[PDB]
Amino acid sequence: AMTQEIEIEFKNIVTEEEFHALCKSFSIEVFTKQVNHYFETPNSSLKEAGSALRIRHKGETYTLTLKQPAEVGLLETHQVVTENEAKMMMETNVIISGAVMNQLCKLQIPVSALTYMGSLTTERAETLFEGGTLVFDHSFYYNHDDYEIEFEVQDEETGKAAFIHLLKQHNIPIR
Amino acid sequence: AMTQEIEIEFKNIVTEEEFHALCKSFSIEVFTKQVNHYFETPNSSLKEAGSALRIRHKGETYTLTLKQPAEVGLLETHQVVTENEAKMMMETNVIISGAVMNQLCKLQIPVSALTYMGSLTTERAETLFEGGTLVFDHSFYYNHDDYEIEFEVQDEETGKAAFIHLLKQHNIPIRH
Repeated sequence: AMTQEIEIEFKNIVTEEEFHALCKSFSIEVFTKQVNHYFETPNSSLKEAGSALRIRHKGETYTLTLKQPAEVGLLETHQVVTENEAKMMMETNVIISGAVMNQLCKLQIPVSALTYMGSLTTERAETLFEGGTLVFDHSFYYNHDDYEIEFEVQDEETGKAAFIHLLKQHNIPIR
Repeated sequence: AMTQEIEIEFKNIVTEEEFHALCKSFSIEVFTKQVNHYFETPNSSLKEAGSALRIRHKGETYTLTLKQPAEVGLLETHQVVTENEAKMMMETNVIISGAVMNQLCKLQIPVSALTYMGSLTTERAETLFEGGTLVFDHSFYYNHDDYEIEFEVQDEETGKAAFIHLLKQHNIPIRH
């Protein structure tokens, strides 16, 4: 149910034209839908502490996730919950107990002030690339849609070089 | 239960500090929560067509609202709907019939493709000012929260000059 991980992930915004070209370049055909239900306090506490708190619905699975700062990249705490647990967090704004609650209290978020603020649909595809994972994200936000390429790595120094090299190969500007 | 209006909107991004100062100038203390549930097709048809479709939930009310191009600004169509109707649209992706559906057909949006794509919360206060409605918004998006000032008017020329003069009066730079 419960895992934690250190995630090192570079991200670049891209245009629609660049996105479609890069997807054809990697033979990216199939996209997987996911929806993220995000939480925050009226004072933006999560954001102020470099952190994010979300319930991801992907397939039949719901996962409560906290991302927070680590020395390198982010420390992520995932907790699989049931649909009904997901819906009660969203309708009551009370966060279920367990690893994610434990980390929020140690971060000193005023947990009782957290509220369900909204949601976003992302279409996501991935592929293994230079011993990292290349991610193609198309997200539908309130008045606009956003295209991103991401790269999750094991080595921050060599991963970065590989990512910047890829962008350069494809004449994609660093954004 | 249904209205249409031609609407002209000016918007400026402000800092929290600018936002609180402008609020204090207008005796704005109370904010009202509002949630917008938005729809779009996989092809982004609505965005292509300069348009937006949302269900807004505020207070007791759900309002299905379509925004589309007018010769200047936007033609808004509003249709008040029931909780059940709102939920049905969000769960099944089917747009209820009436004035908003009729406008979507005229736009040639592939209506059967529209899907419920997400939602966002906004804390809002409005005051009547010069030719219109001055809006103070604090919105909570996925990655971040923003403060924005908007001005909704019917007269473009004078509306724009008044909004610009108000921003300079308070040393707020133009950020589109």
